[PDB]
Amino acid sequence: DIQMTQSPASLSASVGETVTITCRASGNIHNFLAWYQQKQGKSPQVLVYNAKTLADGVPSRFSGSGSGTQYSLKINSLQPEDFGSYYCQQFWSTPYTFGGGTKLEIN
Amino acid sequence: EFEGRWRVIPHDVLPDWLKDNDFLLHGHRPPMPSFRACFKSIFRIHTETGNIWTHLLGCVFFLCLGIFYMFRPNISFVAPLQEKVVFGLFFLGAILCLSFSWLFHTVYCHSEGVSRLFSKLDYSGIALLIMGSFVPWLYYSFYCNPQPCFIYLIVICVLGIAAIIVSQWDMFATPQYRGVRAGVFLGLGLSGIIPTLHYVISEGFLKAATIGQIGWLMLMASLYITGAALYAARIPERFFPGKCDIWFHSHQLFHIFVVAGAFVHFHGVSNLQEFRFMIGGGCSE
Amino acid sequence: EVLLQQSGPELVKPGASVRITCKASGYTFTDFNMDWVKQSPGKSLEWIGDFNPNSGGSIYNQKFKDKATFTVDKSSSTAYMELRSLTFEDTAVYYCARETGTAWFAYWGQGTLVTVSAA
Ligand SMILES: CCCCCCCC/C=C/CCCCCCCC(=O)OC[C@@H](O)CO
Ligand SMILES: CCCCCCCC/C=C\CCCCCCCC(=O)OC[C@@H](O)CO
Ligand SMILES: CCCCCCCC/C=C\CCCCCCCC(=O)OC[C@@H](O)CO
Ligand SMILES: CCCCCCCC/C=C\CCCCCCCC(=O)OC[C@@H](O)CO
Ligand SMILES: CCCCCCCC/C=C\CCCCCCCC(=O)OC[C@@H](O)CO
Ligand SMILES: CCCCCCCC/C=C\CCCCCCCC(=O)O
Ligand SMILES: [Zn+2]
Repeated sequence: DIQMTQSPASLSASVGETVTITCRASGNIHNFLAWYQQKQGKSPQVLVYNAKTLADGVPSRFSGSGSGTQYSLKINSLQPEDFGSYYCQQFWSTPYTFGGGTKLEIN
Repeated sequence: EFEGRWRVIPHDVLPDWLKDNDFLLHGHRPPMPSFRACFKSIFRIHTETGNIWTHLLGCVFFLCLGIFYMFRPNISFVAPLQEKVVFGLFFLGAILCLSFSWLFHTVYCHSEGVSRLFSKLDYSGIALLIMGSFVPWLYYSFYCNPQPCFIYLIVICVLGIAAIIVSQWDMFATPQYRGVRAGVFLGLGLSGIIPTLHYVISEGFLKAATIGQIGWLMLMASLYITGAALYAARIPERFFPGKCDIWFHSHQLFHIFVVAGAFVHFHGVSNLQEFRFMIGGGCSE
Repeated sequence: EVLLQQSGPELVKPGASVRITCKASGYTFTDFNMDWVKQSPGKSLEWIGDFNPNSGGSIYNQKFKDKATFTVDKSSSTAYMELRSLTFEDTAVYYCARETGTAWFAYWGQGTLVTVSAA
């Protein structure tokens, strides 16, 4: 198994601010990482795939970075719709593992 | 192994930097930002498999041919040091061309930036194969005419370096410039018409045909035309879209044509040294 | 547009067996792999396994090998995940997600809530 660790467990930031969610892997995942956003009671939605590639429709505010075991998701200029649970996932080896999640709460 | 696993995807779901030949409908490698997964993909079936092995194998065929030629007994040469240097420059350009090609075709699906870097090396390799191939040919044709020989070497160098500088342009890699690319390299190769005409207007129509140079230069011209025509037009996948995804597509045939062309070009200049070796290095006529 | 439509919520007794439906539409079904994800109440996502509609082959997570079974109906383009011998721990939202070459999920079903209750 590859343990994906997500930090911070939760955070609350004002609108217009820049926040960074990091994610660690217990071993090299060769940039085969994806970031997903999840609104309460809704299905997850992909934001970043292949560690840095932005998904279609996703705004330029989201920025994927990292390599090897340590990865990051930076959200520039927070918007009211950015609230929700963020999850990172490795797809390098089976079983594909997810991070515990980061609860982002705009105020 | 259950590491770096992927499946072939259809053309429509590829990212824009990977979309190149719309007639190759399926069998595409997905964007994989891992050189481990990229080199591992060599052993898998996809659009690039043929492109990769034709130039991976071609690379080691020319590497062996190159080494074997340097260890030829110095008896068989008139000037064994400079004659091995002109053959060495051809083999060097031939090896670099194939190396950059199979490496580009392998790492192609890594990143948008990785493909931009290796595509520039892929185009640069072609120009190096062309410049290097001229070197032994001019050395033998204009043997007892050194002044024109050296002039044509400056000409092909300046055109070859202009081709390398133009291939570093981002718009050159775009699929809309498929015909521009074919024309740039086709023109560079066909520029041999100038020294060929000089050779025939100095040594005569009898001597150029008797030594085989005319017949040989016509076969080379045909390979240049047929290779560019295939690459630019995308034949035959244009006629059978979805049927030539893995095998016999225009790029794969053009790859085959590069190693086939380089081998018959070697055979030509190989006979030019065998002929010079019989007559000697003197200037009697 | 790609669309993964899942079956409605289930309320089952302990020991029973549920079958989640995943109607895939808007693409050639066999071109991509289908994955199944479990989301426990107030918890992170958990990968159950992947399924290949073309070969039939499916790789399960060891944790769920004895619990889930992936089956298909190529004709209707519908994937199935059958959960056997349910327990209170199995009360979770089960999603079907589609791959795109590599196992990153651009398309997700709306999720099926399986509630294991004993009343
Ligand atoms: C030019 C001479 C012939 C080339 C020989 C073939 C080379 C074979 C393998 C090359 C690369 C090995 C894998 C390179 C490392 C795995 C892929 C990667 O990008 O990983 C970086 C990680 O540390 C973080 O993500
Ligand atoms: C004796 C004559 C010389 C023979 C040896 C020549 C060795 C090959 C040298 C150059 C190859 C052509 C230029 C190739 C240049 C590669 C592309 C580049 O410029 O990359 C920079 C990146 O930032 C772009 O993304
Ligand atoms: C003596 C002739 C030898 C053969 C030369 C063949 C290469 C030149 C041919 C065409 C040059 C095109 C210049 C114009 C380039 C336009 C590109 C385009 O719109 O392409 C349409 C697509 O369907 C194909 O990509
Ligand atoms: C033999 C020694 C004396 C000869 C004097 C100089 C040679 C005669 C004058 C001009 C030669 C070139 C004339 C023709 C110039 C165009 C050559 C060419 O590329 O032709 C393409 C073909 O499709 C059509 O020919
Ligand atoms: C022994 C000769 C037997 C006959 C075959 C050779 C002569 C046939 C005559 C002309 C050849 C075809 C001329 C036309 C050459 C093709 C033009 C081309 O490649 O255009 C590029 C664009 O289409 C890209 O979109
Ligand atoms: C020894 C040299 C033999 C050369 C004959 C090979 C066939 C002709 C080669 C090049 C002419 C133009 C065709 C390809 C140009 C595009 C290449 C590319 O973009 O990768
Ligand atoms: Zn090529």
